[PDB]
Order: sequence, then C-alpha cells, then structure tokens
Amino acid sequence: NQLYNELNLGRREEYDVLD
Amino acid sequence: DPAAHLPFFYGSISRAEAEEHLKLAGMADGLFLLRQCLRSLGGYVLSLVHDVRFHHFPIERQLNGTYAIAGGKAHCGPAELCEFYSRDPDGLPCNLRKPCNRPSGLEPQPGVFDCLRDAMVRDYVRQTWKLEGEALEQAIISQAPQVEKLIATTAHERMPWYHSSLTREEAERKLYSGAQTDGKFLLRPRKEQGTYALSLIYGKTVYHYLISQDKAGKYCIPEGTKFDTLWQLVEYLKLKADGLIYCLKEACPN
Ligand SMILES: [Pb+2]
Repeated sequence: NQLYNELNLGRREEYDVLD
Repeated sequence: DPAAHLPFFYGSISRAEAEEHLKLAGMADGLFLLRQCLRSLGGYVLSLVHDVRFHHFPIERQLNGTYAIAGGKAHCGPAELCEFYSRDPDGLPCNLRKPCNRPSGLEPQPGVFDCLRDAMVRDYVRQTWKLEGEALEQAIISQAPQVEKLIATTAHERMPWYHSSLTREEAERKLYSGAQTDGKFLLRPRKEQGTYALSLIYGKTVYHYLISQDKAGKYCIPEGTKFDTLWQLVEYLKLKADGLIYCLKEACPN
C-alpha cells in the first residue's frame, strides 16, 4: 500500500437498478 | 451476437451516442434501445426514456447462459427480456413501449474488444492445436467459448500500456520523462497478486490509482465501476473519467 489517489465520487457514472 | 438481428440493437456504442439517438427519436416514454455492455463479457445495457429522463440498466449474462437485470428475472436471451418488459415493467420506471429502431443505413457498431479477442482466440488455437485452414476454422468454433474467459482476462498483457514490471518509481520516471501530455498513462501490476495500479500524468503531476479484484473476480478502483477484465476498465476510462482526475489518453509504451 502507499499514497494512492481516490475517485471523485461526484463524477461517477450512475447506472440504474430495479426498485 | 444473439442480439445482432434486433432492429433496436445498436452494438458497441457509448451512453452519449445512445442518448443522442433517443433524443432524435422524440424522447417518448417507453422509448428504448439495446447496446452491448462495455464493462462485462457478453452483457448488454437497456437504455430507456421516462419522464424526459434516461435510464440505463445493465444486463448481465449468467453462467448458465441466461440474461438478467440486477435483481430481475432471468431470461433465455436479450430479445425475450425486452418482450417480457414490454408486457410487465417488473421494476422498471415504465414498460418498454416502442423500440428505437436503427435508422435506415445504420448497422450495429462492432466492438473493439470483440474484434481483438477474435485474433487472440485464433492465435491461441493455432499455437495449441497446430491447425490451419478449414481445420483451424472448425477448431476455433469448437474452442472459442471454452477459452473465451482465458483470452479476455489476459488481453491486457498484449497492450502497449501494460508494463509487466514497473515499480511506482520507475512508473513516474517514465511518465515524467517525455511530452508529459495530459492523460498519458500506463498500467502496472503490484506486489500483492490481484492488485494493479493505474498511473497517469495530469498537470505535470503523476496520479496513482489502486485497482483490485473482488470476490466475484471483477476489477475496480475502490468505490468505482466494476469490470470483468482489465482491458475493459482501461478502455472505458478512455471514454469517461468516471471518478479519475482526467480520463486516459495516450498510452506510455513498453
Ligand atoms: Pb476492429
């Protein structure tokens, strides 16, 4: 492990799912 | 491809292209189209309109050969799945009403991954069975499905952007020593098996993202989209950042 960058979760592509 | 004959199947297109077609068709509720999944092997994505908004449902191919939307009933094929949802929404925002059929002169877009896997399966069969001509042709048909996973999961090893042995330091040395154009990247394996690192340069600074595969065998950057193979991950991130500081552009060769 080390100093890895995190994902900007606010720019992730959203997929839909059944409700 | 089991869906190639469907008039509403667009092949390997992006979400953007899919939304463009639905818009040009009128944005009617229930308007839908089917495209090939860019993240999984043999999957599809159902793209539909409802309340002037787009909904994209990934369809996964189960091990037993059926297809299903996450948490939905499995179906024997993509056409049967669409037919079922036309009758019963069964979880969707609305039932499928009116397929967004491909405009005249438009054929489904061939997938790059499928195209590359073809060559790899041929080469694998040729090297292993030492066959050629019609013999090779028969064998590939018989072997293709069995060696499919094997070739797909290892396809990244043949790409320019993959470096079999690079430490973080060596990776930075390679990325920094060059044009340093935004999006320049490379993929390298890490010490612990099952983990890799995506290293890219953006604004004269190198970013490293951890990639690990879960219990399901899927790969992903922590809290990110999941892919069946490393090749699909890289190719997807070339189209959209999907959480990254910038999307992948130029591959940093060998
Ligand atoms: Pb091609």
